[PDB]
Amino acid sequence: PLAKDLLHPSPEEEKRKHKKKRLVQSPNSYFMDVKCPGCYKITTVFSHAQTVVLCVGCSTVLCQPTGGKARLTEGCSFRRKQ
Amino acid sequence: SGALDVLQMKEEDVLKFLAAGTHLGGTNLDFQMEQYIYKRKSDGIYIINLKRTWEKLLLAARAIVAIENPADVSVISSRNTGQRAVLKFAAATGATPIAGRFTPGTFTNQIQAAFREPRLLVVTDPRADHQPLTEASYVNLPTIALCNTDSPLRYVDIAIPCNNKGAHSVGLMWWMLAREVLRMRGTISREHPWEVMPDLYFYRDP
Amino acid sequence: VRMNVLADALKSINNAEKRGKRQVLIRPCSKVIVRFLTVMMKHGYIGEFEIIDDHRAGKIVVNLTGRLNKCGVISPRFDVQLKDLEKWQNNLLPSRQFGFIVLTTSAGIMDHEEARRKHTGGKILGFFF
Amino acid sequence: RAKWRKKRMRRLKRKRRKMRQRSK
Amino acid sequence: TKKRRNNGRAKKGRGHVQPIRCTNCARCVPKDKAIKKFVIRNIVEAAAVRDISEASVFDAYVLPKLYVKLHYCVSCAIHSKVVRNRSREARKDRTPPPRFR
Amino acid sequence: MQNDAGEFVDLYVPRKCSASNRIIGAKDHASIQMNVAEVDKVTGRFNGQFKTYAICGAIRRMGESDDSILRLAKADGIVSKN
Amino acid sequence: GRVRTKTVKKAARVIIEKYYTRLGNDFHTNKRVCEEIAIIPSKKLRNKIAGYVTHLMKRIQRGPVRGISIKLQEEERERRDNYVPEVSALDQEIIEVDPDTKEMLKLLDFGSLSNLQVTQPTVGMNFKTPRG
RNA sequence: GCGCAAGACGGACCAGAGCGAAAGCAUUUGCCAAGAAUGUUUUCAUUAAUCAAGAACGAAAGUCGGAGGUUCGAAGACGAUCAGAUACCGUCGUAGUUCCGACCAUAAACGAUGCCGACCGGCGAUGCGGCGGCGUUAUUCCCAUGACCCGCCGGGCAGCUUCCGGGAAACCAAAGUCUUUGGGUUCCGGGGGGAGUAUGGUUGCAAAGCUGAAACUUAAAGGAAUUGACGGAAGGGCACCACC
RNA sequence: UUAAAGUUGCUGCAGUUAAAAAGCUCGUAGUUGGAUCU
Ligand SMILES: [Zn+2]
Repeated sequence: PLAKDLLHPSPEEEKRKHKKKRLVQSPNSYFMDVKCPGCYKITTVFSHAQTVVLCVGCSTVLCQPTGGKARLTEGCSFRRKQ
Repeated sequence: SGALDVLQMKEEDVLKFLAAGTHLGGTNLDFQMEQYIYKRKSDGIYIINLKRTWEKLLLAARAIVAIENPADVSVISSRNTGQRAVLKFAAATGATPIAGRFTPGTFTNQIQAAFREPRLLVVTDPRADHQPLTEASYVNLPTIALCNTDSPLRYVDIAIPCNNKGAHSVGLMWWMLAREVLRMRGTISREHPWEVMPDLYFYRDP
Repeated sequence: VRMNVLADALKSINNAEKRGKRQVLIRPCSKVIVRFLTVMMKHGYIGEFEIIDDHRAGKIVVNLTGRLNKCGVISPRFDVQLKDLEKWQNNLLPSRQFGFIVLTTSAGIMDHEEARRKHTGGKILGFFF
Repeated sequence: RAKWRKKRMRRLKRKRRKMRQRSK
Repeated sequence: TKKRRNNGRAKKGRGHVQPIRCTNCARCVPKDKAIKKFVIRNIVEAAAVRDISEASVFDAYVLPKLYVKLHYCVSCAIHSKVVRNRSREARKDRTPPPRFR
Repeated sequence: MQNDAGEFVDLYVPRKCSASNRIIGAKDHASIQMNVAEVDKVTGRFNGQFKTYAICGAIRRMGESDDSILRLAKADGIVSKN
Repeated sequence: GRVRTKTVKKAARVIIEKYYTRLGNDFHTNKRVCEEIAIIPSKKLRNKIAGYVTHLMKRIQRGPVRGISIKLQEEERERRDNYVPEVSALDQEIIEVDPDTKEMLKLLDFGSLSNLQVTQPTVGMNFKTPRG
């Protein structure tokens, strides 16, 4: 060390740090776009959702809250938004 | 190598490094040796970057060549695995060898028998040759050492990343340094391969 | 809690240069910190630096040139009249040939010699040599 | 031992409470 | 002056540790300060095994053992030569004695 | 170091560390001064010239004299880019 | 007890390191070569040196000793040292290389090596000693 | 040996492990309210740090009434030992030890180290929460979920190492960033005794707690470390002026 | 009586072991208080 470049840390260095301790703060969460296996509507869900998210009319549970990221039910797929 | 195309490392040399197991380190990593490694592989062994090894070896060769008196350079090995390779390095370049136990007070006590005042010091192991390397901090000595992934870098000015544990690796690493020193001085041609083979430097279990 | 953020700024720079480092991170940034750093830099003690925006109190990366012996803050900001400056510089500066006391006056943040040229007193922010 | 001397100085005070009163 | 960094104990991050009685004195010692030994012995010694199997009605009978946990105060571990004194530097060696060899 | 008449009134001018820019004193016996040889671009033999670096005992006690010399040699073109 | 002393041991070591050619295994001949050369006082001290010489020459046949240095032994050990097999140990038709080392060689523009053979790495990540 | 009852107590698992503001906390199950850490692209928007007065809790012992009293056991009665023993050892045994309700506010209550905040070296572990990754196992499968394995992040109890620096040193990654002396704030010390005593005030049923001098006396008392001498401290060696 | 006394310490002392951090926490007065506007 003793000559570490504090201005330009590598992407592998910054992704390993705590979110508040990075050079600029950034969340580790995202919005993911979930599809019910039976229903056709496509629903946006927070990665760390605290509420049991369910379809408005198709009456199907999409996820269950846990201590970290919410857990999707079996048969439901997703993909990160942008 | 200052990005020169004549000082670049060749396939016949990388094949020698691979056969001797020079690229393979230990399970532990020193925090000041981290920039010299490539990656850690499963079974927990660190891989040393041979490009970095070549650059450091050429820098050490340059430092040795800058010494006008060939005998002012002293080469030291405590472990037997390096005792045939420092008596053979010193017979080709003219340096002064110390194989075996280093007597405390060689560089500081001015009335002893084997009192010497080197201008440069090259050691085989920072952890094993610790007394010659700390005694050099009393008399203004630069130090070149062959370093593993777990080697401390105190009083070490040129650290060469290598496997300093295997006999083939130690002999090859001492044979390459002598080859580069002679080819930098200009006593050996750079096109014809050296007629001396690395086997002369190796350690043999009786 | 964190009071006198400039004290933390100046203690971080002093502690890093004892270790022989080439760069230091200062958080949070502040305009008093920036003006003090500029005063230090125009005298050749630190060198170029850079402010990072966070949509918050930003941070600063400072390059170090190994020319700094000490930089410190004085708390509280005592009022200094132009007739009491000689005693302060006797107490704080290591010699009469080098060293600076940094004050804030109504004409700006400056050192003890520009203040004498401009004939003004102020409040003492700190010192560096 | 200071513990015993502390105990000794307390019995003296307890007895002086009786031998030195407001009624005296 | 202070002799041991751990005050002769194992107490860290707690206030009170329940006491126990020394096996030899019946003296109250904190559980983290007492000297503890687990003894797994044989009921019959090697001086009696040859006279025990010849009278045993079961072929290949394995004789039982005896399991006792012993607690000592600092004074009995020293008197009974369970624990010795040692030099200032050796005091920092907390590896069990090489009995398992 | 010099008076108003411009005369130099310093007994000698000490050396400074190439790494930390610290003055190397007269009783700093752990300081080194190292020459690294320079070669020809074509034949690659010892030109006859060298570059000199001074490292102080505090820096080389810290374990950072190996990276310091490597950085100084990279800056002067002796060591290849990466 | 019959233990020699530093005087006799030093003198015998010096005699052996200086006159290796004439000394041998026989005691009664080494007893007569010591009197010819070294200025030694009486027979009792002469014999204790010439006996340890005879004892110490047998050890030389077994190999070198850490107390003396003969240049003829130096020559013999240099003949032993100047040994190289016809086929070195570092020229191999096939060199076994891990998949992780192969990528490092790829970064070293050595992806055209023909002596290499990538092998399967160990799967169980169990390289630590159990604790306790 | 088979039963019955009484009160006390939760062994072994139990650790340089966990929780609590500190005293302190260990059998199962259920109810009641509370809490840290982690997760968060939720919300308010300076709401904060330390604190005279004033308050809550505070081991053990001790004091008042009720209940119960297994064990242990101040006092006391004996038996031994001893020159003497009002002690250490032994046999009994009162108050107490336990519970309910009020007092008492003290400990080597100790990390002998106030609290809040920033910076300054490495390494391996451990407890909790989260994140990622080959592969074993819950028997042969679906996924989650558990038990292992390899890492990363945050907050904890600690450990090893270091010419970070400090210190009288022992030693301390804080006891560092101190003549290169200023981040905020509370309490408290000024050679050794007299003496935490007298006196006044105040609280308490009492025992006592808190606050707290002076006259006089004295050249040292004291802290770390070093060579010896000695030990009814532990290990080794030698001698027919020691033994066998 | 002043300096010496950085042995009254605002400048400028000490509180692990030499004299010394309240058993612990709450809490009013007092003291101190994060970016941010040419
Ligand atoms: Zn006991």
